[PDB]
Amino acid sequence: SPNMLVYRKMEDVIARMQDEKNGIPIRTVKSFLSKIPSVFSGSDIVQWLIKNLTIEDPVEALHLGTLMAAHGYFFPISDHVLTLKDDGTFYRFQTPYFWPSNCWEPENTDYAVYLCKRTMQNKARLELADYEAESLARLQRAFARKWEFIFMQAEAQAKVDKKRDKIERKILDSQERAFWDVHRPVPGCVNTTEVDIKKSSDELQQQIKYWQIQLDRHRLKMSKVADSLLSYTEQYLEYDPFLLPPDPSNPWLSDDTTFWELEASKEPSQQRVKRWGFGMDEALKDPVGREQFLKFLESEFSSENLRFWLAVEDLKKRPIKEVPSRVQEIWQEFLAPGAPSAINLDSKSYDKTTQNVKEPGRYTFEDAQEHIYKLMKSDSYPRFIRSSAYQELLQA
Amino acid sequence: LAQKLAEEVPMDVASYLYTGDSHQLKRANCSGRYELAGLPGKWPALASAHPSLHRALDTLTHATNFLNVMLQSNKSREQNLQDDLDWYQALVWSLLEGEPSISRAAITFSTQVFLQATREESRILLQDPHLANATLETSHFKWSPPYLECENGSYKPGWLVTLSSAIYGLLVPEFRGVMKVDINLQKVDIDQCSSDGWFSGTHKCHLNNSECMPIKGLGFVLGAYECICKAGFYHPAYVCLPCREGCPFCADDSPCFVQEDKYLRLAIISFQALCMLLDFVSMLVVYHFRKAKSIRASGLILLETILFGSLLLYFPVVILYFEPSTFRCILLRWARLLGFATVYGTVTLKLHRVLKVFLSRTAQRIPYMTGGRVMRMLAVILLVVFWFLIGWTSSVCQNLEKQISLIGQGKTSDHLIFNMCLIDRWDYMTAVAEFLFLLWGVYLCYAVRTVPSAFHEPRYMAVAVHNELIISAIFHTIRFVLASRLQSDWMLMLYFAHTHLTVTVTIGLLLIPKFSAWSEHSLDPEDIRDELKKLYAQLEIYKRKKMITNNPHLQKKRCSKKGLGRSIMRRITEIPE
Amino acid sequence: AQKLAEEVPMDVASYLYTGDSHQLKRANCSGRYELAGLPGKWPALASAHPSLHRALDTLTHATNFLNVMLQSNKSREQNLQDDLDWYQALVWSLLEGEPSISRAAITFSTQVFLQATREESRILLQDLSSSAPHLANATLETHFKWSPPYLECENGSYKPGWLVTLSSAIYGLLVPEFRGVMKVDINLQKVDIDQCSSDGWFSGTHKCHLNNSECMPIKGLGFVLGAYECICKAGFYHYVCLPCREGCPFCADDSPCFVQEDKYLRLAIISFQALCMLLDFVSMLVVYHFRKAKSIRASGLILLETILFGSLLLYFPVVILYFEPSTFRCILLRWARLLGFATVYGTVTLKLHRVLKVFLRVMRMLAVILLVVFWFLIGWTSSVCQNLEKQISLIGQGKTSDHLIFNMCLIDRWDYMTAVAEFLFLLWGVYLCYAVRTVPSAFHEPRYMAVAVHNELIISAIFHTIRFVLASRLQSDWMLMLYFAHTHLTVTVTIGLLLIPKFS
Amino acid sequence: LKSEAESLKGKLEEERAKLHDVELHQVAERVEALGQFVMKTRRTLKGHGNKVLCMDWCKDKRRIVSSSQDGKVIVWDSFTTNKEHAVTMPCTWVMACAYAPSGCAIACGGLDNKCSVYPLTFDKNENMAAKKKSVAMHTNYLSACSFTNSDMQILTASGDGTCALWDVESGQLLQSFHGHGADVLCLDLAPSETGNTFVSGGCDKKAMVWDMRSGQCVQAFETHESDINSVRYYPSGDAFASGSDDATCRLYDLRADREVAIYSKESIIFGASSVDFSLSGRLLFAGYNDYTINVWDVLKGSRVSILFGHENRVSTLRVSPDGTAFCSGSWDHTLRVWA
Repeated sequence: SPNMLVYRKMEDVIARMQDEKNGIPIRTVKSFLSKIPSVFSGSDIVQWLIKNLTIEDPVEALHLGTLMAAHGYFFPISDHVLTLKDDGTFYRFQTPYFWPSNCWEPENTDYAVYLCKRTMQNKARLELADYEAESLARLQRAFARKWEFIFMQAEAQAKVDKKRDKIERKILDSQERAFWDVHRPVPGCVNTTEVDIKKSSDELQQQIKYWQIQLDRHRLKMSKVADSLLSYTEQYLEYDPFLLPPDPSNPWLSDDTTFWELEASKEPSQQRVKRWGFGMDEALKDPVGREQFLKFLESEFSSENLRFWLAVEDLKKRPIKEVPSRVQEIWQEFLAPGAPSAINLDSKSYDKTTQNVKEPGRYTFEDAQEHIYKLMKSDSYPRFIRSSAYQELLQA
Repeated sequence: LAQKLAEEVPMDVASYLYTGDSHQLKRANCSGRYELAGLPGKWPALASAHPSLHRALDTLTHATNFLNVMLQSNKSREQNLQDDLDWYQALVWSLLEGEPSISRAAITFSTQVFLQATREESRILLQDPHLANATLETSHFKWSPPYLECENGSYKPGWLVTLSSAIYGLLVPEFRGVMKVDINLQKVDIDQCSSDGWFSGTHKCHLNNSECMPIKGLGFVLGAYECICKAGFYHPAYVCLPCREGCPFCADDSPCFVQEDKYLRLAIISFQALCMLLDFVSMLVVYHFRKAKSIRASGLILLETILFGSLLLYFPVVILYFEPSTFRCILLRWARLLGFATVYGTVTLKLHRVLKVFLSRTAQRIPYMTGGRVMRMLAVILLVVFWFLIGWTSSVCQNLEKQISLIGQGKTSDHLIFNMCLIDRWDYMTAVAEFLFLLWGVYLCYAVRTVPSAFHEPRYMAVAVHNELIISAIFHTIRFVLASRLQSDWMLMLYFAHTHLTVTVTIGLLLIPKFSAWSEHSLDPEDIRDELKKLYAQLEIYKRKKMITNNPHLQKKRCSKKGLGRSIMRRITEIPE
Repeated sequence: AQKLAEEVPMDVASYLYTGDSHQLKRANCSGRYELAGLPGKWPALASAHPSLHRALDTLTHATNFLNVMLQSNKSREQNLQDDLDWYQALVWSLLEGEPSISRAAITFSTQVFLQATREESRILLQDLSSSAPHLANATLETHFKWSPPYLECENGSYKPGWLVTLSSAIYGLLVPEFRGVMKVDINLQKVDIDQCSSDGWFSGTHKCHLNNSECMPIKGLGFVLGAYECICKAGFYHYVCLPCREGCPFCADDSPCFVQEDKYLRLAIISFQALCMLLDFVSMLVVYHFRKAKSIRASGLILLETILFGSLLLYFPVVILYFEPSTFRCILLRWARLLGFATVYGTVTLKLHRVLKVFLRVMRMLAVILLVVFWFLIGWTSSVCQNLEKQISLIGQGKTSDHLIFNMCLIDRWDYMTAVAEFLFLLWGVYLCYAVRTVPSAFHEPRYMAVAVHNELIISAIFHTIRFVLASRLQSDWMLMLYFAHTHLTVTVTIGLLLIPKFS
Repeated sequence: LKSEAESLKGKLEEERAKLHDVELHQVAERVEALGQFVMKTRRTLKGHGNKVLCMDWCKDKRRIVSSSQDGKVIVWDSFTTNKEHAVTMPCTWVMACAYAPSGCAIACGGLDNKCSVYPLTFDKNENMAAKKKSVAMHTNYLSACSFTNSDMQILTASGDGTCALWDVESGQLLQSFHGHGADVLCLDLAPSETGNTFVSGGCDKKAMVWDMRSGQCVQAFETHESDINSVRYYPSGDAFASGSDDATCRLYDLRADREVAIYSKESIIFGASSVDFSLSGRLLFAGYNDYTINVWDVLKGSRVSILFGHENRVSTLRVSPDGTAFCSGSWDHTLRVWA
């Protein structure tokens, strides 16, 4: 179960927190009104975080502390809503029987028990806040039968704990107050219990063959990948609109629209034209690049292979209703010998084509597309980038 | 005013001579001499009014006794030509050389042999009447009251006398002469408004609210006094103008008072009345709308209680429009505190019921708290507050009602008046109680913050609570700094605020919406044995509950018991593994 | 000075101090008195009866008369024909003018002179030197001549009357000179005098200076001493003016104005009170030792020590009201009363409430009512101190029953309704115990407490009654017995019912 | 015979020593290292109502296709974010979609065992699903498709462990592959138009490549630590790498037949749920489970970024073919267009 590991890590945290030799010291304050022992101030825990965790931002360490304290690992002695506030207020750890890691789950009758007990310990005031008084009103109206032993065991517990010493009753009641704060919190702050429903739950011959495919699994050195990754970063590094934007106009930040609108304009910018020059794949991604490359191929009387590859791609878009209607037709137009558009195949290519053409398939012309595609990538794109039209358009 | 009525027959520049100095009065005169108003004087010319009067009186009577023993002397050769003339002249001259009131005089006898002696400047102008006729008719100084001179026009003198006895010769003694002198009492200050004296009365000062003040100035004339009016402004004759109210010390008979609006207060009252009426009619509504969804969720009588109580809490602001007195501030505190508890208190306790029904219901629906329970934990509070009011109300009504203190009482802004009710430490403690009470309510509406409940009443209630606490703190703090800077208006603003605010609020919020070791081995074994003991204890309690949980069916109990036993034995055998 | 100046005239001190017939009816004088220093500083008719003014008036009249008459030109010295008759009639009218001008002479020589003295009704008169005529002292002067009081004697017994004289030297007539001397003498013996006057005839108030002193003198009789009565101002009177024994006027005696004490009684009273409070503390320690068998659980150690701290908080009022009433006393009294009251009886009744629920959260009921009582002390305390410590009413009062006085702490309507609190807060528990009537345990604890409650209701009601009824006619001893008695009764009782059984 | 088999294996070891004398990156360090990236979001899509679990570009270089787990397929325009289609699938867990070359049809299916295809165009304004014409159908849940460049023949993979080509209108099966024994999850065309081949690997921890001209399992490899969840060709048509829920991505040659270099980092621990290259062939992409993305250098082996965008987990990921950007699939209920 996932969150179990999370709670385990934070358990590591608090275990290092109340360390014998290091740790925060749980002090005993003396006041003009009273003498309160076994507390400490939130500035202490803030300092402890910053020391032993090296959390550079005070705010960051404070937010870590915030959610920790909203998972019941320490609470403010005079408040319902768990929030760590860096100041002189008094805190306390929680008990190993009342962590939240212990799969606990209170229920409505037990909330009624704690309500009767708190309301009946003191009888000097309605020692409570308006939300908890509201909850008790509902519990009354709906629990008409079962009240009595609730009251019974409540005052029983009151005697069984008051019989022990006066500071004991105080600390135990403080703890077993806060632990019900965290498991039924004030209307505002988020519950920290819930979870998402998603987590709501020959033999050696194939073995040996896996070993052999790992052998023939061609790999390259990490330095090679390093160069590839750095270089693919660099070639658009000057295009990153987060780090160093080529144009600081940001429709988000600087309330402009012109950047995208220039992007909509079919006329390519000089960034655009320099960016075409990296790879014809990116070109074909560009509609503008498709148009200009196709123009050159036409004016050079060489506008067929691109026509084919566009044909393959535009075929790979329609549903299964038209796959046969196109495959036979595209064969008869390009891959049927005797048609004007003469795609050119070798032995195994045309063999594969002839065998598959009976059956229209989502991966029909893979090897032929590879063949013509390596052809175009090897020949066309180079001369295009080398071409006068490319140079004249990249100049301005 | 017989005097002015008497001297209303003045002859020539009389008050110009009698109220004013008689210079032009004597420079403007055409008559005979010696106008004696003898006896018209207050009393007569037979009284005692002055030191120099009694000086001359002593001179008078001692001359008289001297004569009555001297003219009765022996060896009375009567050498009226040899040297007895030296004796007589030395006598009459030296007397005014000794006496101070020395204008003119005579001694005319034959015992006319007249030493008619008048101190011209320092030489007694000596030379040789009806008064003599009267002496012959009748011993005593025949003195008149104020008589003028004889300038051959009235007389160029003010007050003066005519005091005269006889040089009675001597088979007994007999009147044979007339010694006399006319001293001018024109140099004698006088008092119209006197108690006793020359025309001692009060001319035009009604002394019911006037006070004369006779004085000493120039001397013998009318106007020789000063009147005052008493406790009122002199209408200006000087005559009292008691202030607009009893604001004493009447400089100008003007007000001390910030007199205050009509077209504020009319609308205040009409408005507040309409809100009171809304409350009443809400009560009538729910009396008609006794069937619903939520009135059963929130009991009828609680709501009538609330609404009534707060209706009553609207009294502070019909109160003040009437004048402050004893009765006012007292009823204020009655109404306030009644309203306060019987609104916010019951609300808070409703919420307490919420909490308890919750647990009650979580454990065994058996109607833990009911609407029958609320009123009891209401009456407690109602009582307490009654005893308190009786305390305060007693202190007043038995000690400081009449004896020493009061409430109807005013202070001043800069120099102007304002009355009101007022405070002491009690209202302070009152406030602090309200504060704490709702504090408890707020803790309640703090913890109770999480229920699954129908209409979220908690929102509504709890916000009324918080609102009220705030508004009350502020109100009381202001009014309990501001004892001194508060006319009626500014206050009435403040009470209007507090009341419509919290009353309307905590009517509405509730009522209206109801139509809309950190280780692994150790901790591992620890949590493990914990769960284990929990299981085994659950099992033992299950064994006891076999008959104790008689609440349901047997086979159903049978199935439950069987499943529990099976899973428990499974967990045991797993713990053993 | 004045005192040493009294040893002046022997066989005259009766005529001086007594102003008596011992120096007059039988005492050989052979000489007239002389006030040339026996008067005041000189009074000179600046400290004057009017009669001085009358005398000087007639004097000056006659003086001007004879002066201007002798100033008549060509002074003839014609004493032959009738001028003697003029002078004789003149002196006759002269002495006839004054009813107390006893004798008077008039000499004119620019040795023989005219004289006359009042025999019975006529001027016994003769052309011979008599009355007064001091040509010798006039030559010594070479204004009028003041004179001295006298006595009717030159070589005889001083007869009735002391003679103060007025005298003058007849200025002659184009220059002046001494040409005569005329003088009379009037009885300066029926002449009221003033020892206590601000200024008068040598006024010395040497009988009542300060010691509750007032001089309420004998105003007008005549020239007599011992005529300045004094008053003893607000104290005792045994020539003795004395203070009171205390600030307590009407001291016809210098007796005391307070109650008789019974100190010896009070010592043992207080000792026994300490006895009970000792038992309180002691038993708290007893508790905190022997805390481990049945009583500990059924009856909270805490709640016991609550009650004992109550009793120890409580017993104070006694030790208070031995001491004197200051106002700061009374307030502690209210403090201790209500605090011990609530702090005990709250825990008591709450135990029963808890019992009643077992039939069918303690301190969060108790601290409430402790709160309310705190509040109350504060409120009332401030309302008396801040606003009645000074202004209007007095609390510590010196109240009198019949002859004596006594201090005490006084009351107010407040503590009436406070007592009523006691009534009701018990009556709750009474309902409680009554209907909870048959309810078990091995103790009859409920019977014990219910007994306490019936006890305290009736009896603490009575104590508050018999204090509030007649406090205004209490001594400061009968009261103390009251406090002692009722608090020992009810509260030692209400200790013992709880504590007694929990040993045996 | 056993000794001879092992000796042929030792000879393969010898030839592998001669070829790999210097390691890929041991020579790769020579190329100059690479600089900074600034990529981040440039769009967002907000239409789904669930997780999203598949996506694909057109050849028009601007549109969008992505299906969900609920039942609702979408057709966006990320350049415009304006829907021009919509469609509802009858079932759940639609786990794979695909776009026509010209733009005529899309195949979506999984867990219903039948892969429907709809005519993409603006032909019938009534529905994009109403013209559902069953074309393939296995007997189990269906993992993915690759219209293999004619627009009339689509691949598919289920839990059967066996794939095939299925015509468009007919349902007429054309050839079969049964070399497996588990659930396969991966499928991609070759870039070359030389020999129309393709790969399939899966739960068995292995990868195997079919030659469609026959149907015979010519090449076969196994190194993963768990189930695998996708793979893609090196875009020169010469090799292919991948990643899974080990979090340990690897790259494999065709000409040397050997692993070339490990792609892992201890930091990231979560599962790896897609990969795709950049038009240069320089970078590497992968969506993960810890919610990030992770671009890695293909030569020097370092990371270059982590671009945190997704609240949940990364489902699957692609590069637009023009070479200008990339999108992500994720558990966050929306998509982004990461430039």
